[PDB]
Amino acid sequence: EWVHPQFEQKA
Amino acid sequence: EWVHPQFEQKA
Amino acid sequence: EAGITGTWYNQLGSTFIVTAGADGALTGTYESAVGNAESRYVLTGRYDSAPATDGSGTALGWTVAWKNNYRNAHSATTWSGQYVGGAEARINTQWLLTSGTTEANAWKSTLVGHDTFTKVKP
Amino acid sequence: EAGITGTWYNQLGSTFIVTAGADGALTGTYESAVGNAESRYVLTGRYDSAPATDGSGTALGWTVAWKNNYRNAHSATTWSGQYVGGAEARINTQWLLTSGTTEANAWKSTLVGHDTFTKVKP
Repeated sequence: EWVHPQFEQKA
Repeated sequence: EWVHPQFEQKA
Repeated sequence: EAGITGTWYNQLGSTFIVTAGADGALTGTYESAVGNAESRYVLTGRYDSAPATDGSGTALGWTVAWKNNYRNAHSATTWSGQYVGGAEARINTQWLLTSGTTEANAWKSTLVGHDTFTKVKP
Repeated sequence: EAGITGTWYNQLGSTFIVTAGADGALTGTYESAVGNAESRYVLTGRYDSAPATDGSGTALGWTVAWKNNYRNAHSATTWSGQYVGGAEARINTQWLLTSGTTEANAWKSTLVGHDTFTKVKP
């Protein structure tokens, strides 16, 4: 599920 | 597209 | 005197019907602009039952959880605002709509907006 | 003297690097926890360049629009808050993230949240 770039974490 | 019940309108 | 009991309409066509109890209780129903039984939800809140007498508004707030006997949107909205009496009485509010999320989706859990309610439909 | 120029970290892995100009400008970059070129965005805002001297924090705000040369999330966040100096300096903020929406989807346009930034990683 897409996470907005403000909150995105490394895979 | 799904509109949350707070905001849903008559068609 | 309190002016709050009754039917209020926002600018989108939603309708709420509330009783302002002598003890500070708000109880009633909120109905989306669709207007049917599946569109109606329980409303519960509180208000200042002894407001200032200096022309200030009456502070209040309420919550609707978006589950009824027909549907469940796994979410709840709170409206915070004040009642402003006079010739065209209004309840001016800001709202927070929180949806149940996983921890990873919590960033998108809470929306914010505003509503103005009047005693007459827009 | 302002204490604001430099590198700030929030509690979830993002990093911003800002310069606080003599004129009240904030200019810099905001980088998500991913930490790559794709993850860096322009930051622009303002701060009070002559704060009170009574122990009060320094008011500020900034915006990031979530477009760079690699990606576009069709949205922008504003952070509103204050810098609090001393032994472990902090910037305490609340944010609003607005996404571009159709009028029908405007109800879901604006998320709200908060961030605390420090000069040392969590």
